[PDB]
Amino acid sequence: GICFKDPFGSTLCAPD
Repeated sequence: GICFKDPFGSTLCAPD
């Protein structure tokens, strides 16, 4: 359920 953003600008979300 948690989402983490990278410094490069990539949008990725976790399974939590």
